[PDB]
Amino acid sequence: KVTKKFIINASQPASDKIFDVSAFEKFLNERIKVDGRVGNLGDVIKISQIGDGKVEIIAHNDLSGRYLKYLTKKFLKKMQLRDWLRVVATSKGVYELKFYNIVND
Amino acid sequence: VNLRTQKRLAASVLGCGEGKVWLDPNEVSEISNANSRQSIRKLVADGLIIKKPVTMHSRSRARELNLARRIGRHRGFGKRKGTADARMPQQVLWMRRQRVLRRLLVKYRASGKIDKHLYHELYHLAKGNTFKHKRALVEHIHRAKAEKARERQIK
Amino acid sequence: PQEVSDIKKFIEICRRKDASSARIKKNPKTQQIKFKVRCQRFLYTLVLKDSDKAEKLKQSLPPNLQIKDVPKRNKR
Amino acid sequence: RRKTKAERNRIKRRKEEERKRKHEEAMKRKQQQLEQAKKIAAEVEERER
Amino acid sequence: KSLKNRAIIPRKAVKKPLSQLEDHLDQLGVDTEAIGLRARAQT
RNA sequence: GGAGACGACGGCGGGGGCCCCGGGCAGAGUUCUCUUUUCUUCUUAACGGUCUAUCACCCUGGAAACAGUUUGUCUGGAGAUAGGGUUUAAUGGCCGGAAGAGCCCGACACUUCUGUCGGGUCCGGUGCGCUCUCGACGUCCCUUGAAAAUCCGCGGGAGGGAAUAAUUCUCACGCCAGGUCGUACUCAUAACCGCAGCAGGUCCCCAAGGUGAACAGCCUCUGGUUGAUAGAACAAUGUAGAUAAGGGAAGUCGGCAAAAUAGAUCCGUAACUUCGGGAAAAGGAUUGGCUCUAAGGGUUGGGCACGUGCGUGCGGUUAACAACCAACUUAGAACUGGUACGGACAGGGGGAAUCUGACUGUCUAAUUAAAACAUAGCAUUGCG
RNA sequence: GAAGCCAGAGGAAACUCUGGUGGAGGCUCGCAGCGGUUCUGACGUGCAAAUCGAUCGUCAAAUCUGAGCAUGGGGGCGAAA
Repeated sequence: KVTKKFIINASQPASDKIFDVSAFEKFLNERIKVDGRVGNLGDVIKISQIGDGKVEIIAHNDLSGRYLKYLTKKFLKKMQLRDWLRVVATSKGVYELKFYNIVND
Repeated sequence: VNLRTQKRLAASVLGCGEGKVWLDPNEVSEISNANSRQSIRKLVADGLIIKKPVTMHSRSRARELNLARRIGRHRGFGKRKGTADARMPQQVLWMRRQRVLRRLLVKYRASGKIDKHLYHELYHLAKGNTFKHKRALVEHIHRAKAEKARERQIK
Repeated sequence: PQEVSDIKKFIEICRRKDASSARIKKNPKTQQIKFKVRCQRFLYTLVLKDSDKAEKLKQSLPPNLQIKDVPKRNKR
Repeated sequence: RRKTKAERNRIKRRKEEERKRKHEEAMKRKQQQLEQAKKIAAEVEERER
Repeated sequence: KSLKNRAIIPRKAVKKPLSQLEDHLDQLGVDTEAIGLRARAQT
């Protein structure tokens, strides 16, 4: 049995009170699907908060960080933050949410 | 301000068509001051010139139609437009069947299920179109073995 | 380009008078080290597993032959 | 007698194993020469002398 | 969206205006003065 | 003596590239809802080394109860099958080249000068696909499908060669040299010709996705264009495209034009005939969607006794079994919408006769394409 | 769908019938190309001193085509107008 750890960092928007970590956790819990069906996590996938606006995921199946980025972008589009927040892979399995480049007008 | 030269140089630098070149409309003077490929590369690095992404051509409907045709949809008489030989040649069907039959006969002779004379006789039957498929050939082989065993038991 | 599999023949090639220069390429992903010597006709490459005595082969190579470590970026 | 497909595949596997064994022996011989590199350099210098 | 004819320019290639980000976050209900987007904005 | 050095067509097999499918990293787009989603990069040159790849050739042996064998019936006592080898042939695998390149992504710096530093560039599958190339076959000819420069092998044995060592070694490495002219750009609805920036004409190479038999028609990606005086109004008569109740050629010199037919599966098809055809003759039945069922494949793998993974001597043909993998056709059935089901596109009207020329072919560029000419066949004349 | 070939059923044999295989033809539908049949066609001081549209013939060869070369007016060449 192999395991994979994924980190979704949202420290800057979480401290700016733009991104809701608990709402994102609930969204991930209700949207991450195993064997083509949502609400089928069990002991395969565990989602928690490690603090400082971060969400931590243990997966024992072949869950992909591209799928996690896809669900994060879906959550941003629902929260109307898609045009202003960006998900960037910063390490192996770590995706950080950060602002796009801002020009002072 | 004319930017035909700058668009041409930007296309040559980015390695794309001129229809994929985007020039920043709010710094047309800064882009117009660029007369060399070095300055064009500088503007590309600074972000004043970018390469626009390709236009979408999805394959999702083609894949959906492929799975539908694989499970058997859209194969009806209203869907066929070429002749039966044009869709699937009888020569290709015959060549596949003969290769299957000869492969099975070679395998049986190598394994020792059938002997050399029965191999030759079945080879010429297969060439003479006695067997319609591998199951038919196997059933014929089994019947021949049963008749040979009955003859050996009688003798 | 030619590959040399014999340490003795590589030493003789490096001791040849037409050996202009030599370079060491380190491939950490493959965990190997390549010694490349530039002669008149051919560039000769000796491939070794990356190791301390593989590095120590430099002290066996001739001193008059210049040896350069290949940088990470081939800057023009 | 006429050999079978299993025997032919076994012969092919034997040839592949022989090639891999020869390659491994060559790599070990090169490693041993790298171990005895200094003696080789001294011998080459003596031969040139 | 005009995806029939052309692709959408990626958001990372376009610099977002500070005033528009200010307005959008302000309607979303974020006190932007407490977080200081002015220092975060480049020039 | 070989190479240079050679036709056209048909199917089959191998290889490269393109097309297609799956997983993974990164980026981008969509996100009312759905979509573990859709799309993009994931590349490897010449030159070499190494291991291999149809034909063919060699050795043992001697085959009827004839055998081997291709899609295609060729081969074999002039030695087949089998077993073991040798070789022509790479655009095959691995390695050097070569990751240091190129490409993709990210983080800082940055008046400019300018960049700097990180992370990756991976693993498979499929084929009556397209294109090029190679190979073995086959067909056709009252047609048999260049030459030379140049390069190599052999026959021959003239000369030249050794221990003061010799070497006149197509092996490896090393040394030296390689002049002249062309080279931009267009190759066409504006770079050529036609008096012109003229809807004409003018020789080629590369050629993506979907439907479909299909480089048909229609839609799309890369790459290109958006150039061909414009604005307003909507009379007659035009040019081009259409429809029309009832009748259905009454029209007209004349069914001119238009309409009707058309793909595919199945049933069925007369006279005449040079027996090859006529023939898709004629005349009929059907075709959408959805959910299923069935059929048609590939790879791998047998028990003992000894010697020690192979050699034997045995024993057996229910492997008629298991595991894994894979693509497209064909047939059958239920359900279901309907005015349409080859729903656009695409796409024979058919038949009874006569005259006429045997047929395929050719000509009056710019008014006549034909019973004209030619053709195969036949007959005559002249020439040793 | 011609030879050639395979199998089965017969026939004393020569042959006959049936099912396949095969892929021949100055055969055939038809894309490009080549050509130029028809239309009270367009055009008629035209886009054009022969063009445009639809339709049509042919499409594996007596097919199409480039360059080099040969034949020169009392001539040449001519599937002959």
